[PDB]
Amino acid sequence: KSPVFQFFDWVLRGTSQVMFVNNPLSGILIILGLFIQNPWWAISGCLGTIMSTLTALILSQDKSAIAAGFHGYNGVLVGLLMAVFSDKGDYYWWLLLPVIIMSMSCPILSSALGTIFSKWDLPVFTLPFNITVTLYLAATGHYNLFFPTTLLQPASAMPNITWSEVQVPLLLRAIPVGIGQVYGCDNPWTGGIFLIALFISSPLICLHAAIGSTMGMLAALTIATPFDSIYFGLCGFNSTLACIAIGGMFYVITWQTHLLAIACALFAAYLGAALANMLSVFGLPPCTWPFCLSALTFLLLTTNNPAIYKLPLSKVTYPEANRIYYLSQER
Amino acid sequence: KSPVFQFFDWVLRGTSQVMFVNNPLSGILIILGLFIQNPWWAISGCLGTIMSTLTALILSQDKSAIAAGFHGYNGVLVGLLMAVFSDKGDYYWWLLLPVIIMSMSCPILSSALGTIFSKWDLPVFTLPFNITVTLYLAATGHYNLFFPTTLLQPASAMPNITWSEVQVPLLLRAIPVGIGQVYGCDNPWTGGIFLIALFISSPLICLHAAIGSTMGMLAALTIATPFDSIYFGLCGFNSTLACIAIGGMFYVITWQTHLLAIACALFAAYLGAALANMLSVFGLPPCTWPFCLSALTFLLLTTNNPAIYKLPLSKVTYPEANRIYYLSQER
Amino acid sequence: KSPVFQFFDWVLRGTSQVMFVNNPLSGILIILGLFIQNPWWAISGCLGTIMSTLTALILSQDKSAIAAGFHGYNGVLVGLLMAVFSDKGDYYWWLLLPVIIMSMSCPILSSALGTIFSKWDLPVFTLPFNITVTLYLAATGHYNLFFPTTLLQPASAMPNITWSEVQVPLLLRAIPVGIGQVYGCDNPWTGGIFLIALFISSPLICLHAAIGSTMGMLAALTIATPFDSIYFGLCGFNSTLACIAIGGMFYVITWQTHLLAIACALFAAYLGAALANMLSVFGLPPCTWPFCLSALTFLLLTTNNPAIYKLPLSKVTYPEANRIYYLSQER
Ligand SMILES: COc1cccc(/C=C2/SC(=N)NC2=O)c1OC
Ligand SMILES: COc1cccc(/C=C2/SC(=N)NC2=O)c1OC
Ligand SMILES: COc1cccc(/C=C2/SC(=N)NC2=O)c1OC
Ligand SMILES: COc1cccc(/C=C2/SC(=N)NC2=O)c1OC
Ligand SMILES: COc1cccc(/C=C2/SC(=N)NC2=O)c1OC
Ligand SMILES: COc1cccc(/C=C2/SC(=N)NC2=O)c1OC
Repeated sequence: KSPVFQFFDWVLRGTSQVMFVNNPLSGILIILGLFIQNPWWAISGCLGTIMSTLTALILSQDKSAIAAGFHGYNGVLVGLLMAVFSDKGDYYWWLLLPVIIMSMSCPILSSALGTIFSKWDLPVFTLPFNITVTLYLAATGHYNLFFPTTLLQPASAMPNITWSEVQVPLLLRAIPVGIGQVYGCDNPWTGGIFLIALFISSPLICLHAAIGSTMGMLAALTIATPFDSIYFGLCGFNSTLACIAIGGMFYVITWQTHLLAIACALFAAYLGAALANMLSVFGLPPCTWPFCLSALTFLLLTTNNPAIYKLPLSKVTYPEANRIYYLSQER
Repeated sequence: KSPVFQFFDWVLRGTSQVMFVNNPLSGILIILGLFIQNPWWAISGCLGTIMSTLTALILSQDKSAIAAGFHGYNGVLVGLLMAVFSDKGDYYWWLLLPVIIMSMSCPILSSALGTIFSKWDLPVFTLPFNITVTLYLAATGHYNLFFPTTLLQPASAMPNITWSEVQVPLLLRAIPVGIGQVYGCDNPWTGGIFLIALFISSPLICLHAAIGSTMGMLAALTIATPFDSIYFGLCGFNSTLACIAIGGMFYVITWQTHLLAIACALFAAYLGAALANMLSVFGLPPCTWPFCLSALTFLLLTTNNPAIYKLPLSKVTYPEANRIYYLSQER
Repeated sequence: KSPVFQFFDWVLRGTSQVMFVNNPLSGILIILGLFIQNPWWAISGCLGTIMSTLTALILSQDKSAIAAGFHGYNGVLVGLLMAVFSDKGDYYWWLLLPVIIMSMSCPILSSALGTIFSKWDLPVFTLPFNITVTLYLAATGHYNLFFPTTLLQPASAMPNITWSEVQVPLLLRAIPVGIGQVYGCDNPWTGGIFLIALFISSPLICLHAAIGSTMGMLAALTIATPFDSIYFGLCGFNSTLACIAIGGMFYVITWQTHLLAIACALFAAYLGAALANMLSVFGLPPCTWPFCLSALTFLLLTTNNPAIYKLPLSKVTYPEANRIYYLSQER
């Protein structure tokens, strides 16, 4: 095996580890979906992942958690969110420069947070992306002269929501859109590609992703969010990530854990609305902060009943194998 | 004993554990005070506590720390602050719905923060309420269409404070008002009810509450806060909570700890002014964040002199019994 | 030795420990530089340090880490930043009052954060100053009536940067200015005094300070910061502090650690721009938050290669002695 082939296998695993799925075929499907959405964003995300995992190599990280894509998944998101929020337009080639620098900052953060979380056997999640992208989008802002960003400002008037005009078909379509919005992509076709890409590896992740996107869609219909965000998918990427993380991966899948995951989707969606109203004061977007906060507060949660079992971090692979491992360890 | 009677004993203990006091008679007195202030807020707070402790049951928490009200005290505050900040008015029955949902989110947080703080033998304090109420009041905001909230905006002009017009009698009355404002209630009569309710169980908690409210009242007269907030009690609920927590409960009461508690009241009041000027940018209120921050930074504080002694968390009950325990353990 | 002489030796060590340098001669040189800049700020800073270390005495802290100035360095910064941001002008004597109170709050915080960081063998850094000065500048604000502060507001229009008019000599002079801006002083002469004061004790700290100030100067020329801040030194005090902390002090100096320090200067400068655009919403300045955050995330960072070695906290003195200790321990 040529080492360059091994490295590209690593980057493909990284580009799908965002969905907690470690499978290069799902990675290539997700890359295809990104290119379907907008080739510029796909190029930016691939550059972000390449530089992130390369920096992980240079810093001489643990070689075990790079063949799992553990250091690339924070790069694809940095690239995609850097290039979806740039006001200069498409193929503004200069944007590739900070996308490099910030991509070199994901392993560092991913290391540091790890040492903070090691005391509680808790995963670093998508916090490294949040810190880096918040750093960039606040460092530059909308009025910057080299890398301006799209303007986000707090609501200043009561939204005009008419429940006569709700389109249920579009509202339903908010499920695959919510799945795809994790990567920044809103096209329903890329959402379908993502759902298929998850379903190839493990059905439970796909099921919990669909349930999470739906659950967030519903949670933002209770606090009367404007319908444009519902159709566009902005209210269903924190929810889906939280649902996947809590449902069957970090907890052995069980009906108790299933209800816990749905509750986590609720908490994550409401926290997403909160942080979106708060972080829009600075002009920042809610870039996968709510998922991180809700998943952390749902994994640190302590219970008595034996059904709610938190797998040791090393053992995690995917929900089916997690359940198989737990059943084996019971014997 | 009928189990329903036991559960209502639990909820009464929870409705008074806000004042660090574990006594069902004080709970019933505080409930009476709430109903004296505004029956709508009392109903909302009782619903919040009921659902919070019920969720603690469902999550199968430690049955020991529910007969102490440990999971209800974060529900009464959520209900009261949800229903004091609702712009729709009194008896807007729909408000009971989110008050349920958020009340089901207090045990979860109270568990999670516990696992974060267990490494330092530090109590979770009122942080669960802060997170939940901040989440709600930022998720909805003042312009929301289903559950609007009262508008809070940063100061935009120099306040007009005339020291000729200070009314000392009202200013003095800011002490019981400051005691009552912990629950959101500002009527002086409910403040008196609260002071009596504390004094029934343990005099030291009442004394430190009065001292803390006074100390915050004074601390906000040094930075020239507008007098309306002073009379209304907004500058004396963080201070009183901090003074109670540091004075005789988590530290064995001693004159050294007494000065430490007064200093903590000072730090908490100034931090309250700071967070109120900062958190008002988003439209959020300073909902018992300053007390939490100051009490944490005063309990993590490390000293050499043997007088400043931090009780192990399990042993805490109330200041007099704390002192008795320390004297016994000295022998 | 008269005890008052010992105490003034302590305060002189504290006034230079800001630059991670423990040498009373450097302390007296830095005091001289402060008096060269503006005598009012020097008086305020000396009062801050005196009261901070005095409070550390009263709280009966560890007598070992007061002859190193460990409790005074958070007081000089509180005084200097309190008195550089006061809108009332120079020799507004009333300002000395809160400068006392807040100076009595630095040991407390410095203790508390220590107990938080002890689990990770990480230094408390300049976080105590940040918390206290942010608390003050948000508690009072620009519209306060007793202690108003200078107005800081977010950018509302695209800056007009012309690269024809860049003055390279001034731009180069931004290096000593960046060194001096740690203490709030911008005069190039006080920057030179500071560079000399560092170079007296250990050349590596001076070298890393110059490199850090330069590296931040460059990092803020990439995101197109207005040139006034570049000349004035606002973009080079987080960078220099981070470079000193990571370069040779907390890591045994090596070329690997040198590149790590330069990368930390980059991350700290970009984070400084970010926090300055964010914290200016409240009206707060970026008071040595970026350095703290970047240095923490660069010390918690975990590597495999043996060159990147993190000294146990107790052993740290200065980079040359650190390297000598590491070489001795290798044998
Ligand atoms: C063997 O190490 C591991 C195996 C599997 C998942 C994780 C944690 C996360 S969290 C996230 N958003 N992506 C991941 O990979 C992990 O790190 C502890
Ligand atoms: C104008 O509104 C927007 C435009 C574009 C992205 C977002 C939010 C996110 S966050 C994330 N991880 N992916 C997205 O698309 C948004 O919501 C603020
Ligand atoms: C036996 O367990 C306990 C007994 C007593 C007080 C506490 C802590 C707190 S903090 C607060 N605001 N309310 C409480 O009850 C506790 O939890 C550790
Ligand atoms: C318009 O000003 C206000 C109106 C109502 C409540 C508050 C603050 C609090 S915080 C708390 N735990 N109880 C209260 O009453 C306030 O201050 C911002
Ligand atoms: C022996 O104890 C020590 C000796 C030397 C440096 C430190 C840490 C810091 S961090 C900072 N900004 N100033 C300091 O002194 C320390 O505390 C752990
Ligand atoms: C109007 O702009 C400013 C005026 C004055 C100080 C600063 C920032 C800092 S932060 C620090 N530790 N020393 C300084 O000088 C600033 O930048 C916001």
